[PDB]
Amino acid sequence: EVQLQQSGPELVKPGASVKISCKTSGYTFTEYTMYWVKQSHGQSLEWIGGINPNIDDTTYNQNFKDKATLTVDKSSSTAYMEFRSLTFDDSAVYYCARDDKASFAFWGQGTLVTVSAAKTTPPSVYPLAPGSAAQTNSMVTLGCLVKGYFPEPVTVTWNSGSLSSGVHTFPAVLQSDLYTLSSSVTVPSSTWPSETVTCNVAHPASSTKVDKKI
Amino acid sequence: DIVMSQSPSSLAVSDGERVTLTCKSSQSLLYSTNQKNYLAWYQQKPGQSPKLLIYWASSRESGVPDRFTGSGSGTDFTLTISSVKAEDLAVYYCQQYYSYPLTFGAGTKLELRADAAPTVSIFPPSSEQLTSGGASVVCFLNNFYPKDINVKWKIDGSERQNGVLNSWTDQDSKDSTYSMSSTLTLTKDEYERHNSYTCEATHKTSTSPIVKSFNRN
Repeated sequence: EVQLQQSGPELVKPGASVKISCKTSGYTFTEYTMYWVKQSHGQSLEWIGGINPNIDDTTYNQNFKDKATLTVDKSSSTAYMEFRSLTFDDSAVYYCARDDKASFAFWGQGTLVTVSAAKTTPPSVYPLAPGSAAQTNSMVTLGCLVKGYFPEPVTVTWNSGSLSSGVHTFPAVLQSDLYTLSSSVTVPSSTWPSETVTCNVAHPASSTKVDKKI
Repeated sequence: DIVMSQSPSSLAVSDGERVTLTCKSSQSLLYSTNQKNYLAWYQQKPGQSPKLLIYWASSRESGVPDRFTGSGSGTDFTLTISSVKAEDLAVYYCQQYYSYPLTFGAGTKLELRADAAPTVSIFPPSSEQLTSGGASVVCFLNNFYPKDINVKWKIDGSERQNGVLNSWTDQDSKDSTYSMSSTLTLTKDEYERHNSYTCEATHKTSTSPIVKSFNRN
């Protein structure tokens, strides 16, 4: 019906300025207003502000004072949003909201804007194995730790996609401007340690691929 | 500013039961000229855009199925679902359009059921970790329910809270369960000054906490 195309993810350093666009198609730009909603902490939604493209009416929230200034484009039929003085708390996903009527509002796909003072490092992985000689469970669990990579994401598979069942991927945590994650799969005792398993991690931003046999 | 509160935060439901959500505002959101209530209910899928379901808190939008209906006016706002489906796993919000600035709700998420519990996932540190100058012992909590759980790290009988990195996952799509990892990192000479490391976790379905430990030497 109406398409709200935005920009992609951006890797910015703290101190610079980022610009977020929201392309409009299928409807006239000079009739309806555009709003912006900031989504923080996964679930919490914060209202940024709004702009009327015809009469240049601009209102902003008290939490976004001297930070967000809204600008519209009357020739390319798109909206612009720029941020000033980016800090560590601005790591959030931003959406453009189309205020058509009081009945329905359309949304975009969102722009992932992460900010860190951070260099791209190859991930260092270490295999994990239980140090006990015997156990009571019929299943043996294994894993491998992924530490020291930037940026998100890293695709972690097991045995080249053959051991797809029973895999558990944990979300990353930011520690000293770099993310760390882990994974755990369940293996029956009839294979380990007679049959070897491998960890396959992939980083397309660094173009590396290291295989660790456990 | 007009602030809104939502209750409850989370609730576990089955397939086919009735779900009622409550949104409460501190002031009246009723406009007296047209008897309209300026509040709309939201619904956001994991990985998709948030969409609207109920506008003016009592009417249904085109494209929304007949199971989503709303009632209430002024202060109390209720969203009642007649029969939930498998695709109803989403987070709901309520937003007022009465006065500027606009505020959002706290967020309500539904869960599934039930009865998952772990026993042992203790992993000792490997030999490749100590060559880099550090040490890291991990504790996973796989196949556990509910997500309300407390983890505790014990080192030679002493409690240590610094350096604990917790990570929770979402609900599984196969057995409707959760998974949680807890990683305690430290330096290399602190690992050699201690022998025993106890991984403690307390659960709701058990009357005794599960204790398990391993030795270095």
